[PDB]
Amino acid sequence: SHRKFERPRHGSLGFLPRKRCKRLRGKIRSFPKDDKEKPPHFTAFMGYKAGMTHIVREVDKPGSKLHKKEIVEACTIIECAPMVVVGIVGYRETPKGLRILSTVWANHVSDEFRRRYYKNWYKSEKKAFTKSLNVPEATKNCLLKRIEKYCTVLRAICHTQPSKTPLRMKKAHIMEVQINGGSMKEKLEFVKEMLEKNLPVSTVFNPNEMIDVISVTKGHGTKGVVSRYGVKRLPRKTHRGLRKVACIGAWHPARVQFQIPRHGQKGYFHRTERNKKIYRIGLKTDKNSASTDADITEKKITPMGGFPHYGVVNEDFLLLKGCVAGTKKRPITLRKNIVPQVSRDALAQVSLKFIDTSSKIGHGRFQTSEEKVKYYGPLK
Amino acid sequence: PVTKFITINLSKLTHKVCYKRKAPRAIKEIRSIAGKLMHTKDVRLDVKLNKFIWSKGVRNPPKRVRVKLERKRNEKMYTIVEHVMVDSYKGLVNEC
RNA sequence: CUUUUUCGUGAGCUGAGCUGUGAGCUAGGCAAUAGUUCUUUAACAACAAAAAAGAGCACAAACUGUAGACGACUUUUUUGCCUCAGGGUGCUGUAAACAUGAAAGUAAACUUUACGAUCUGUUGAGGCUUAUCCCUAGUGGUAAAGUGU
RNA sequence: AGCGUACCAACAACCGCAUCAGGUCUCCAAGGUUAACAGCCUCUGGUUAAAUAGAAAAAAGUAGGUAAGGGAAGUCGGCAA
RNA sequence: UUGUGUUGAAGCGAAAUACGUGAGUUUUCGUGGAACAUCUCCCUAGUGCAGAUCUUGGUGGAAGUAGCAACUAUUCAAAU
RNA sequence: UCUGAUGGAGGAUCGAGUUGAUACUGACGUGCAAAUCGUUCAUUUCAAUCACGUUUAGGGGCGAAAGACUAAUCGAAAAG
Repeated sequence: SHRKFERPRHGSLGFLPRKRCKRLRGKIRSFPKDDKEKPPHFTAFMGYKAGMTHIVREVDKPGSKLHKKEIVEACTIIECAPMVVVGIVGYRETPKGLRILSTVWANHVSDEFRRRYYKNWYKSEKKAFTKSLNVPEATKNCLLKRIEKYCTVLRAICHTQPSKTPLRMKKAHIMEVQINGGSMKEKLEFVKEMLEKNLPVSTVFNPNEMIDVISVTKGHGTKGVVSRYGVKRLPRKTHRGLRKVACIGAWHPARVQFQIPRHGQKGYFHRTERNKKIYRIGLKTDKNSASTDADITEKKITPMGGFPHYGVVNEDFLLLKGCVAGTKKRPITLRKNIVPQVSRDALAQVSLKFIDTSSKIGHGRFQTSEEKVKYYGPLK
Repeated sequence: PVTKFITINLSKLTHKVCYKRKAPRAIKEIRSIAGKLMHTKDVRLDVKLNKFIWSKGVRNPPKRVRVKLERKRNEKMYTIVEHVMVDSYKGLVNEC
């Protein structure tokens, strides 16, 4: 018979199966729709989750209970050393999907890039990409001309530089970033002129911009149904334990449905969150990356004692409003919004008032080590 | 056939284990560490070193120990581990 | 197959001559035979032998812990990594020792000497801090080289 | 004079089909704290043995702990704590 | 009644250009190592199994699985 | 009559042990166990508890009474 009291199901069926992700790297399922009018431009970037802090900003929301008052907001730091563009891949549409026409490489690729092709680089002869790169320029131009003539989707192979990060990993994360913009004539030259040079984050993204984040969530091994799906605990008197679903299906159908929550893997899931606002794009060069015009102090984004479980951010970074899936050191792929947003939050120009760099280990009271030593005075 | 004076941080080795296993786990970790360091399967811990490790009961072994590993010729190579009584553990590193 | 020849294409030669190939022209003679059929052994692809010509990785191991019931997964293997140490960052809360130092009071000598919870100074000291914190070409080390193709 | 006189008395020597967490009568009875032959720690005496070990350490189980704010709204019932 | 056996009987395993429609019969090879048949006719019975939660014995999948969980706890070195 | 001591009565009280077995309707339920384990609980000067010896034997016994118990067997034991 019917349920005495209805209530919504537990968990979303749209994230099934809750299995382990294939890869640690976030994979873009789809890029934003191509707009012919806009000039050619990159669409995605890669960084690493360094940690998070909080900032103070002045709200400019009229008719809100906050408005003129200053607000503390949590923000994630994603270290983004410049990516290196190394390849061009052209796609053409077929009734069977997108088909690669060919990929064209640059004349030189980093050892960091070549490491990604090896499982045992240290014992290898490192012979990858050694004799396919000295191909004559005539064939290169022929391949680009055929891509121009036939292809309709262009992507640039680009890779990260983990040597510029505190990561133990040495092999680069490589991925293709789709170029959206003018015709293929313009797309090809836009990528060719950047076929070897570094790609900084500032080229891809602007401050105060909404972006999507693609990353693999934090893993938790196998978890019970109570933690995995949020089912209600059974009463204390239950004979064979209470941390389980009581009825896992009616008599008929004489099967267990796939919609029934069960124990299994929790975390390490691929996720694509939308609408994370970039609060600041901090640069490697400047010494006031974490300073605001209302603070005028000389400090960088890394909190005293370093980002816990990550290290020091010595490169470009972006301060992302809110949280992002994944642990520290997790590679986060930032993607341009699928459709540009004209909402008030999307178009808002945030004015950062203060960025906290106190120790994230324990409860830090100081913003800088100099401030700490000045406060305590001389010691033994 | 070499002698090495090294310090073991037993805190990070027994950090996870339970009360009843802290001292035996410390002993097992010293044996394993000496074996790995000297590339010998035959590792003998001195009785005095065992006494020192157990000196505070099974609950908490010392956080750090200074040990002296020595290789001896008589499958054939083996190592002997001895306790080194030190006043302080600060500023001293691995010696050969 | 032989003769007369005509027209197109390949090798080699210098738009061009020759050889071969394909089709044809004139003339000549030259073969088929297994007893009435038992599928008309006729295709395609592959393989073996013999001749002629041209032509690296992965696992394991040690490490890691962004992972984990076990597999699996993320890493590193000599600008790295592990280790200890130093520094940072924190947590706790001021260590042991000494002090004709204090201390509610007490007793014992011809004014000092004994006992004293506790307190003070040296002492924001001492201890701990990755094992899943941060920095350091700082110390020592980084092992046998097995398996599959 | 004759008979008994070893040993276990349970922890594996008894009865429970067994080298079974069960059952099975009596006497001796230290120190500290304390009302106390209680509990907890200790000396003499005994032991460090239990039908297994090592490693890892997730779900789940079982035996426990602790939980902000509320305080029986839970439940047949304040069951359990 | 009239036969077969140490030049290998009964039994057993696999079989057969075998016979029968079929219960079966008959043969071969191997193993076996001491008895066997009579269909010439008849006499006799404790005479024919797939089952009975059948009886006795043997053996499986489950499965290298459940499990080897009370009694706080073991460690170093040596001898045999 | 009132007050303070003394005194040490009671099928008096709390409470270990002993004797039991309220609850968790806990564990276990292919158990350590054909009734156990843990916590909780009842009981301790008396109608108290224990041992050995001894009596009562089956349409009988024995029962502060539950159709209880009478050798894992009881609205008629067990053996033939």
